[PDB]
Amino acid sequence: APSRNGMVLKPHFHKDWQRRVATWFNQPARKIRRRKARQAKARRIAPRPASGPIRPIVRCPTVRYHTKVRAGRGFSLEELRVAGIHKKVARTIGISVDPRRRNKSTESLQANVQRLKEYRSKLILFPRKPSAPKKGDSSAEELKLATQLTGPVMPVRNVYKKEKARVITEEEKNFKAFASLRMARANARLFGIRAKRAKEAAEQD
Amino acid sequence: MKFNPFVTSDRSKNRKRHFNAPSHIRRKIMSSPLSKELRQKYNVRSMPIRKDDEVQVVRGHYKGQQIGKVVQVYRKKYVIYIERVQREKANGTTVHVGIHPSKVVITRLKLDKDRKKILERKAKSRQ
Amino acid sequence: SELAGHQTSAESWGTGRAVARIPRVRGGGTHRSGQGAFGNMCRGGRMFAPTKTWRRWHRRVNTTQKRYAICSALAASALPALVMSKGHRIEEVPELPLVVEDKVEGYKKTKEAVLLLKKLKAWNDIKKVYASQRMRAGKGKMRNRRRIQRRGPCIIYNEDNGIIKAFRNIPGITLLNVSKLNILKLAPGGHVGRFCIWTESAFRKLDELYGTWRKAASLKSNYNLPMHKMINTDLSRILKSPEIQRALRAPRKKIHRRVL
RNA sequence: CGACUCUUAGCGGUGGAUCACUCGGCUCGUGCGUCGAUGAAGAACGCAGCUAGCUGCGAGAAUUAAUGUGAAUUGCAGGACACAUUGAUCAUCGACACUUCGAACGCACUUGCGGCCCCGGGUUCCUCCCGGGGCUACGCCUGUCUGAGCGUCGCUU
RNA sequence: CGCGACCUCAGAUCAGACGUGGCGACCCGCUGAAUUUAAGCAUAUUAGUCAGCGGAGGAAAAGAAACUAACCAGGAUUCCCUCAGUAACGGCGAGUGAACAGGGAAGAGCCCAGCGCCGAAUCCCCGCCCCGCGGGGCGCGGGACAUGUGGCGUACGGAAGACCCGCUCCCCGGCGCCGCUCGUGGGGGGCCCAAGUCCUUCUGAUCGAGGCCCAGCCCGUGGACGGUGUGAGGCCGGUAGCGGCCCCCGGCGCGCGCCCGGGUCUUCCCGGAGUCGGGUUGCUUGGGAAUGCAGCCCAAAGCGGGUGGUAAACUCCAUCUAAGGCUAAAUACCGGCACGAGACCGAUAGUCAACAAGUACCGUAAGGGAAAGUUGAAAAGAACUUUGAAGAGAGAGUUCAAGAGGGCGUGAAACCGUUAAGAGGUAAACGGGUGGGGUCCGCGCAGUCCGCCCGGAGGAUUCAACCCGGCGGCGGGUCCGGCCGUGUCGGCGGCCCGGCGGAUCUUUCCCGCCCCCGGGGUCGGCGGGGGACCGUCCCCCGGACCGGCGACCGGCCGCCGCCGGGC
RNA sequence: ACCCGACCCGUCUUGAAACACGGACCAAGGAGUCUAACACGUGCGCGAGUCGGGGGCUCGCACGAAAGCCGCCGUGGCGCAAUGAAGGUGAAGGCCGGCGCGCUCGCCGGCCGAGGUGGGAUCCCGAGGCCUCUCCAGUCCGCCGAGGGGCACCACCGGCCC
RNA sequence: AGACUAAUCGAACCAUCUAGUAGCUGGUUCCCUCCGAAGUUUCCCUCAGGAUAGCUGGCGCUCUCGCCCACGCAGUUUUAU
RNA sequence: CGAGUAGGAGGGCCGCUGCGGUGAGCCUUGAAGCCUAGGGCGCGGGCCCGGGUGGAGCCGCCGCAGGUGCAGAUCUUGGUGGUAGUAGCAAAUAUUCAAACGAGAACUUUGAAGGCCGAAGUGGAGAAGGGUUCCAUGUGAACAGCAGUUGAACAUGGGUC
Ligand SMILES: [Mg+2]
Ligand SMILES: [Mg+2]
Ligand SMILES: [Mg+2]
Ligand SMILES: [Mg+2]
Ligand SMILES: [Mg+2]
Ligand SMILES: [Mg+2]
Ligand SMILES: [Mg+2]
Ligand SMILES: [Mg+2]
Ligand SMILES: [Mg+2]
Ligand SMILES: [Mg+2]
Ligand SMILES: [Mg+2]
Ligand SMILES: [Mg+2]
Ligand SMILES: [Mg+2]
Ligand SMILES: [Mg+2]
Ligand SMILES: [Mg+2]
Ligand SMILES: [Mg+2]
Ligand SMILES: [Mg+2]
Ligand SMILES: [Mg+2]
Ligand SMILES: [Mg+2]
Ligand SMILES: [Mg+2]
Ligand SMILES: [Mg+2]
Ligand SMILES: [Mg+2]
Ligand SMILES: [Mg+2]
Ligand SMILES: [Mg+2]
Ligand SMILES: [Mg+2]
Ligand SMILES: [Mg+2]
Ligand SMILES: [Mg+2]
Ligand SMILES: [Mg+2]
Ligand SMILES: [Mg+2]
Ligand SMILES: [Mg+2]
Ligand SMILES: [Mg+2]
Ligand SMILES: [Mg+2]
Ligand SMILES: [Mg+2]
Ligand SMILES: [Mg+2]
Ligand SMILES: [Mg+2]
Ligand SMILES: [Mg+2]
Ligand SMILES: [Mg+2]
Ligand SMILES: [Mg+2]
Ligand SMILES: [Mg+2]
Ligand SMILES: [Mg+2]
Ligand SMILES: [Mg+2]
Ligand SMILES: [Mg+2]
Ligand SMILES: [Mg+2]
Ligand SMILES: [Mg+2]
Ligand SMILES: [Mg+2]
Ligand SMILES: [Mg+2]
Ligand SMILES: [Mg+2]
Ligand SMILES: [Mg+2]
Ligand SMILES: [Mg+2]
Ligand SMILES: [Mg+2]
Ligand SMILES: [Mg+2]
Ligand SMILES: [Mg+2]
Ligand SMILES: [Mg+2]
Ligand SMILES: [Mg+2]
Ligand SMILES: [Mg+2]
Ligand SMILES: [Mg+2]
Ligand SMILES: [Mg+2]
Ligand SMILES: [Mg+2]
Ligand SMILES: [Mg+2]
Ligand SMILES: [Mg+2]
Ligand SMILES: [Mg+2]
Ligand SMILES: [Mg+2]
Ligand SMILES: [Mg+2]
Ligand SMILES: [Mg+2]
Ligand SMILES: [Mg+2]
Ligand SMILES: [Mg+2]
Ligand SMILES: [Mg+2]
Ligand SMILES: [Mg+2]
Ligand SMILES: [Mg+2]
Ligand SMILES: [Mg+2]
Ligand SMILES: [Mg+2]
Ligand SMILES: [Mg+2]
Repeated sequence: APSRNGMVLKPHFHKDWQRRVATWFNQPARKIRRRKARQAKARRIAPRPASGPIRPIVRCPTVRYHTKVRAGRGFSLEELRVAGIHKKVARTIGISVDPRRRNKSTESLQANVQRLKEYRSKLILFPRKPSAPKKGDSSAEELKLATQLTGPVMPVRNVYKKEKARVITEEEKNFKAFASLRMARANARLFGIRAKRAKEAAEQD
Repeated sequence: MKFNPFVTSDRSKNRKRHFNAPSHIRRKIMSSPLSKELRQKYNVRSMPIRKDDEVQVVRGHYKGQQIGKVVQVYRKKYVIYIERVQREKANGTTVHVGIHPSKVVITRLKLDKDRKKILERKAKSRQ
Repeated sequence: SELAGHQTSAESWGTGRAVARIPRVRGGGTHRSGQGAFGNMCRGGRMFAPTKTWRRWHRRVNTTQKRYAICSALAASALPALVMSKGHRIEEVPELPLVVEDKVEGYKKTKEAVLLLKKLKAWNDIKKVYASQRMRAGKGKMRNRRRIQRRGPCIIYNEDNGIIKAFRNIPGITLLNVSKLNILKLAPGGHVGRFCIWTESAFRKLDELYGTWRKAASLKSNYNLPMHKMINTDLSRILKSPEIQRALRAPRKKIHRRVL
């Protein structure tokens, strides 16, 4: 079968694929199902925003993506506890709750507490009975719009650094190096044996 | 132009609903316009038709000022039979030729309780 | 087809009988028994490569080329030679592109349409469409396509405020929003230069929405108007200019046919 | 000469091509998304004034009551032709019925053969009296009733 | 002997409930080949698929981590784009083939045993009443369930108990209505624009032409169909947050049923076994020194257990909490109930089935499974006269037509019938070449040129010039008379009464914060505003080119058509 | 009618009028398709960039199952960077001087910054003469020996990364 | 006797998988203009087939001839060897 | 300068069918088809024109899309021939004369003669299976392999205790 110069092609068509093929001609219909599903979700609720649970702020776990940031799933129980509010109180406020999430980094941890202080500043709620506890006055006709768009706070807003200008100094262009990667990379590979070779040097005696 | 999404602009579906209509739907397709002096009194454009309506034919080979009486209304063939509309067979016996009542002008009606009540509902809604 | 091109079941006789080697259905009595079964060349056989629903129907086109096509098709609709060459009646019309007021887009009744188009001298085009509403040629009359009707003008507008109700059932007209343009409406069939009525806010939104070469398009992403192949394109005025016809050789017009 | 054979052409006949029409298929997409021990799907037979198929219904059998529509059904007779009497025809369907077999349910399946309980008649309770109706499958769930155990005990002759 | 208790049990046409069966497109649990491909053929591939078997629903399954990770770490499932034809597998051949990231759709999370506390505080049935209709429930007495342990607080995110602190009055279904409901809640019924206007074709007309400088009438109704053919107005429907009639359901309010929550500290409480794991043996997976399942044997622990991708120790650390349970979404649908659309097929096509099709009929049966649409506008389906007994015909009639006469539209070709013409010994036929005849066709038959120009003959019209009248048009230079064009620039003009952007800046400017010894401190760092700067583009006087498709007057010779003069 | 020419078409085949095969005769049906993937070629759009292909926004308007938009939707795909089994590393030289025994020898300071040779379309400089008395003078057209900086690309040398 | 087992037997019948596979036979539907071959090499469980070269076609590209001597090429001679 | 199988390219105002565009195209005053000793055009694919039939839709040009072009496959299905008024209607001994009804008699009915099955029957009755075939009347287009005035045919009506 093969011939003059061409690439080896191995397609996966020995398996009788024509019985099992999903065809996307139902693609405009579901798209109109789903706008009319979100808009049916829009006019049920009330003043509360669609996509209304607020999400936390989470850095992306790898070496590849950890220089960007992402709306996670739920505020940490210990994050949310620094704001001081109880668990199932908080979901009625409209905050997402996640028990699985730790907090190793207080720069991460306090950044979400600032976000909850933001949202609880942001919040205009309504009571059942106007006994005036954590409630709102006649407030900007339900604050000028009932519903928000794509999260309440624009969760990405990925923060950039300027560090605008500086003079270059002595002893940085004198000392820094390529080689202080290579010296340190080779330092890490030999920490085990350099510990042991000197340990059996003094164990010899 | 059709702006309902739930109505037929199909040729085959409309002919199917035509020739397989129920009888009480079949009353309204065989509707006939009234004479324009009589429509001034009633304020109605056309009427469903019945057994004793005096009728002026307008189209056919039998045209113009022949106001007789109707006798049968075959719903099954979408065809009425009028008194005056004749034609002989071969064997000396007369028979009645039928005309579809899109081609018929009603000059006299039959007046009864339920014929008035339609006519009020027709005349009010034209408004 | 998908299935039941051949619901039937058959095997072939083969050698010792004089017929052929098409499969023949199994049984007797019913006089299809013994006939030719599936394949191309038989009664009640399947077709050749029974057509499949997963053919490549839809075609994807680059977003700059689509916008290139709208930019070109709008450009044809500003020359009277091209737009009469499509077939429209502009012989007594008002000057090309023709901006009617933004007061138009709040009309209610449709006598207000007819009184408009007879005063703008566009009514001659509609009266062609009345003369051209003949019946289909072919078999399309069975499959719901029965009226052939040639197009007329199209009113390009923004801020729909009643014009779509008043201009709706004019015969052969396409009532078309500015910021949602089609190539299938502006140049139907692929022959450019449809006669088009622009509105005031329509014809003033085009400066914003496509931009000059000098500024950007302040209503889209990163679309300047696409740069040109020639700038000054009068072929005759170039070739009669003093620069060229100083520089040329000479003309040469003798014929010098076959010498016997 | 005719006879015959062949070639065309007009006209006739065999046959049903082409063309035109379409109450039909396939394909896509939408909204719903519901069957049966209160006896299903399926099968059998029956039923119309004239009726065999198709459809429709089930001894109330070409459907009844009601609701809606308001005057026909139709190949032919006939009838209430009424409709300020309760109203012809169709459509809908929310009332009533649904014969035989089928998980099919008394036992079998040969319309065979029974067993109780009750009413009608008739030897005025019965005895295998005729008609009429109900009940009478299996598996199992909790509850109830009857009673078996040198299972384990008490109290005890 | 005799009774009584309980446990194991059986009996019933006992009281009352329940399962069985069907359709099976999509889903779920097991079982499972082979043709095919490797150019042969076993492993492999076909494929954990077709067929077999069992279960269910409008979805199912899955699911709130014995997870991914390996660094600034994520954080239930399901689905889509990518990772990817990639790591891996494999006579390392043919081939097979994941996942975590990342971006989307959708987002909803919880309970129980154990641990003890509350006197079984709980439950089912019966009895008797309560209650309002459409029907099912809440308050009293007895009989069981039940300590081999119902119920309340309780779940690994900790929780409980006792202090003390802080404040707190809630929530729940019915019920009766006033009111609204994203195309404007769902269902069905009846209804709503405008010509048959004149003339005219035709068997019939829905054609063909026309209606006052306001274009004949209606248009939120020109989609489609019917009606002797091609219809916005002749009829049904179409248009519309149009109109009313009935039926149903989801959004505010008189009475029931229920109610201590939040913080810190002290005290103690804190878990799932023949299961995990290990051995092996089959099968499966990309999973390889064994991914998962399963049989057999061996069989657990508590600082434990599983994992962390090459077997095996010695570790350090990361991370999760197994052997109990439930849960909408987005996802799937070639069966079923309605429905609209088609660059589809138009009867030998399309389903096998446009039709009395899963039917006629074959096979005992499992099963197999065809053909067959077309009169006309309307039946007006040929009365009567006349041969034969009738079939069959000649006259007659109906129809625009019987050259549409009951498989009846058009009715080809094969083949056959007769009439006309022509020919006939090397089977017919064919190519080249003329010929003869026939056929219609064309000309008008020797009688065929057309229009141009001038010099001649005969009647009528009005020029040209040449000026004046007046319109329109083309053609030129000063930039002329303005604009605008194209640019070097000046004002930096709008800079905060500007448009866009800028990893240009600015602790000499605020604020949410981190710092040093209640505050200031400039010692550095985070983030939102502000405003100089540019870099383009919205202005104002000036020059530098240009009058270039950018349009107007001025004026110029010369064209021009109409008036009036003049042969 | 006649002269001359004249074996029956498809098929395999070294060869068919073949004593080779299929073909009684007419009508209709009837056979390189579609999806994926790769490769070269070509048209078009953009250009160190490109791509909405999956989603969202538009009012729900017949054709709309269309089209239009996003850009703090550019995640990603393919490309810009390679090589090694892997740890990993990852593409600038040339000119004028200086320091050491200025050597099989490396370093120090400026100045442009992708080497060189042969070929090489096109372009530029062109001596030189060419057009009615003669001088005397600038534009000018065309020819132009020879010379010059040299594209694409090929052949070869040097260098740089692993 | 390899018989008979529903006119079927040295493995029945029916339907599916199945349009199984085939290097092997047969067919492969409009005209015109241009260009126009091979049965050979090597290897293959290769010998009725492919792979590869050879042969063929197409699409381009880079140049030169248009004005006493060109550049280049060859199934040819000549002159040397 | 022209050859051409296998083959590859190019041009097609060649044809068929469907879709946007255009032809102020076309037509009940006759569209499609189909036939045609009718007139032509093109090298050719194929077309235009006249006449005759029929009676309701159809074609050009620019683009787009094909399930798109037949002489062949022991082609599939349909249809008709030459063979052809030919083979053939030959198993088991057999008919004849007259008469009636009837358009019509080698066969139907009656009557007489000549016959054969010859009691293991060409007879009298059933089980199986067939399901109205039984009986009667009526017709003579089918069917009964000639014919029919007949029937186990068609049509109507009966009968199975
Ligand atoms: Mg090959
Ligand atoms: Mg397969
Ligand atoms: Mg349809
Ligand atoms: Mg099948
Ligand atoms: Mg078929
Ligand atoms: Mg046609
Ligand atoms: Mg003769
Ligand atoms: Mg004929
Ligand atoms: Mg037929
Ligand atoms: Mg009733
Ligand atoms: Mg009883
Ligand atoms: Mg093979
Ligand atoms: Mg497998
Ligand atoms: Mg299966
Ligand atoms: Mg079941
Ligand atoms: Mg269900
Ligand atoms: Mg679900
Ligand atoms: Mg679960
Ligand atoms: Mg890839
Ligand atoms: Mg596999
Ligand atoms: Mg119509
Ligand atoms: Mg109409
Ligand atoms: Mg109307
Ligand atoms: Mg495997
Ligand atoms: Mg542990
Ligand atoms: Mg352990
Ligand atoms: Mg380890
Ligand atoms: Mg847990
Ligand atoms: Mg679990
Ligand atoms: Mg047909
Ligand atoms: Mg069929
Ligand atoms: Mg008819
Ligand atoms: Mg007679
Ligand atoms: Mg006729
Ligand atoms: Mg006919
Ligand atoms: Mg006819
Ligand atoms: Mg007709
Ligand atoms: Mg041959
Ligand atoms: Mg032979
Ligand atoms: Mg042969
Ligand atoms: Mg033969
Ligand atoms: Mg054909
Ligand atoms: Mg390309
Ligand atoms: Mg990216
Ligand atoms: Mg033997
Ligand atoms: Mg046998
Ligand atoms: Mg054998
Ligand atoms: Mg095949
Ligand atoms: Mg199949
Ligand atoms: Mg086969
Ligand atoms: Mg050649
Ligand atoms: Mg070989
Ligand atoms: Mg061969
Ligand atoms: Mg070549
Ligand atoms: Mg040639
Ligand atoms: Mg044509
Ligand atoms: Mg044509
Ligand atoms: Mg097609
Ligand atoms: Mg085909
Ligand atoms: Mg051929
Ligand atoms: Mg053949
Ligand atoms: Mg024959
Ligand atoms: Mg004979
Ligand atoms: Mg003989
Ligand atoms: Mg006699
Ligand atoms: Mg007689
Ligand atoms: Mg004898
Ligand atoms: Mg006998
Ligand atoms: Mg008899
Ligand atoms: Mg008789
Ligand atoms: Mg006979
Ligand atoms: Mg009979």
